[PDB]
Amino acid sequence: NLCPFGEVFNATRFASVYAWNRKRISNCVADYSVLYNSASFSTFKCYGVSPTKLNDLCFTNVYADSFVIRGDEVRQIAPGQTGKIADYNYKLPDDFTGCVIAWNSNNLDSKVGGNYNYLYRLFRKSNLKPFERDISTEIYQAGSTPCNGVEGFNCYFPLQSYGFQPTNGVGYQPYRVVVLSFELLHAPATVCGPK
Amino acid sequence: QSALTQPPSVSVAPGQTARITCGGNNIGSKGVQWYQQKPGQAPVLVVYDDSDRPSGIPERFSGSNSGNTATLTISRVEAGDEADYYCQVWDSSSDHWVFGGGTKLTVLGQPKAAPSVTLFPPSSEELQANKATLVCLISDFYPGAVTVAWKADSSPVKAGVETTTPSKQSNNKYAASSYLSLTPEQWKSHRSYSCQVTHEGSTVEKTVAP
Amino acid sequence: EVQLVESGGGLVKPGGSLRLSCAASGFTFSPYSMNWVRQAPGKGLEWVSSIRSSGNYISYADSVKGRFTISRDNAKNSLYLQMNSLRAEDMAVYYCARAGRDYYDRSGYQRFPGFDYWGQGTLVTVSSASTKGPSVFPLAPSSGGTAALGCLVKDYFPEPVTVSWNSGALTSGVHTFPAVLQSSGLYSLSSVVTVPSSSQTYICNVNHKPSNTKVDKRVEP
Ligand SMILES: *[C@@H]1O[C@H](CO)[C@@H](O)[C@H](O)[C@H]1NC(C)=O
Repeated sequence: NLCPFGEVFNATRFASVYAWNRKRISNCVADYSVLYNSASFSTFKCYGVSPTKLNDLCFTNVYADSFVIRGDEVRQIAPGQTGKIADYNYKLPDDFTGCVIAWNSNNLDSKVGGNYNYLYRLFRKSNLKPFERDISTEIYQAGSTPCNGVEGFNCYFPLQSYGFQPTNGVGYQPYRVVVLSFELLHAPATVCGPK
Repeated sequence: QSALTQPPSVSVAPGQTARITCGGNNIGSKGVQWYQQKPGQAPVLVVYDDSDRPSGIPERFSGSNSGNTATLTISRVEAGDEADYYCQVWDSSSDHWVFGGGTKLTVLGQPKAAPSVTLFPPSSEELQANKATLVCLISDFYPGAVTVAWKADSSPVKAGVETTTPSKQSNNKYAASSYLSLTPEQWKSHRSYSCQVTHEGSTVEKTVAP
Repeated sequence: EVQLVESGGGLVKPGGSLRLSCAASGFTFSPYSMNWVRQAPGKGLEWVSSIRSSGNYISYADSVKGRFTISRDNAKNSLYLQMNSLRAEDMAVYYCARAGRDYYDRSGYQRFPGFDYWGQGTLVTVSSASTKGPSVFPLAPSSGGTAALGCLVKDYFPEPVTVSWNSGALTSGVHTFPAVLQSSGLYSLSSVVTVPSSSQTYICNVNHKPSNTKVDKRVEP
């Protein structure tokens, strides 16, 4: 058997940051070469592990997290960064052991009229804990007066839409991000490299 | 990598792009980090990993690294932009973090600012303590070149004058203080003591009488 | 979010020995490498030392040699620098800063980001002179917007001195003017705050940690 990395990387549809998608890779052999020898990736940052050595290690589980963010926000995905995406949408643990891979998807996720279907969270009472997902659509209370399920003064919708257009600059252009977390539990290892 | 070379100073027009160059061998391998230090304040990271910019830093700030030579570019410069700028690299060979000497950004043709002068009388409490000091506080003046002259009974006094060197404020205009040390009897002896501040050929005076 | 506060410091005699502490909040300490940086008066930044938790990896500047030791308590989220055998060149503002996590590129080369979070800093002064306390005197309201009062801090060595207004919540144009070095070698500072002319009692809280002197005065019309 073989791990379904291609399905995560080459997936026809990607998820929004607030509803980032999690894929569990287990009980398979993983050839990381296709990722680390590829040149289509604009961002490739591995924390706690070297990409070249990865084929030799074995892990208990692998988690692939998929989402789409603007280019300037990609820095936030890396651990220890503040930002709307990092604080309200997707947070990486300070003790992160894994790889962050990102590539330009302007040819894929942009339209002439503009793609506003990719969303992010603009407002939240508390900052997200590592690997926490908020799918809530509840109206944000900025004041004492309850919204009662209606957007109003001092009462705002928490989510906002990316505007993705082909001419927009590279930071402003959509980027697809996959985060591979290599989890080592006190249990039999089910994901291994070629060796 | 064990040495980073930076320009001693670079001067820029108010609206034009500014480039600061940090040079060392194989600097791109490990990463160039740039810091902005304003007088009286701790260093702030403006760009990291040769190109990535921390959150809350304006988009004008950007960095590049081209082999040995790395450049920090401020797309649109401002009065607030002026600071000492330092670059940083890591040595695996010596296990040392290496800093640059620093680059002072000076924005040319900045608006001229008139000095605001506030003069405060000697304390009732100090006169009880029997030591008299008059304080003259000058604020919000650009350029930071000022000549303070103190006059006693409208006659010049050069005795006991202590003047700060001009210092840049957060409000980005220079600030200074002058202190005149007098005995309580001298304060009683002359009816008026007061501070004259000359900035750009204009003399602003503030008077305090007992 | 993330704040690094540095304690300790003050006046040290030549050859004297001084420990420093850096308390951290908002981030888990061990995964991040923590470093010490110093800037001398009228001089550039200098890196003192760095600690890394994984193998207790310790690196020191070439100028610090057998006189400085760097310690980290990850459970306490605190960083320590013990300074022994101190000279005039070691007189500087010392900063504790967090460093971004090193990462390996796709080729496998390790890349180190630099110092995303700094601290306010603490000044270590190396003089053979005694600490002298400040004398806090009121500045009666000014005569002219007629909308500004202040407090005077006279004859204090060594600095810093922290000058507060009321409970420190007041941020209405407080300007702490730079101090003066007199021929005596003592520093003198003046703080002024813009206040409404129509008007509340105002108290200046002056704290001099080196002299163990905390004084608050109310300025009266
Ligand atoms: C994804 O698509 C590329 C391009 O066709 C292919 O080379 C690769 O094997 C696929 N799977 C991955 C990257 O896991």
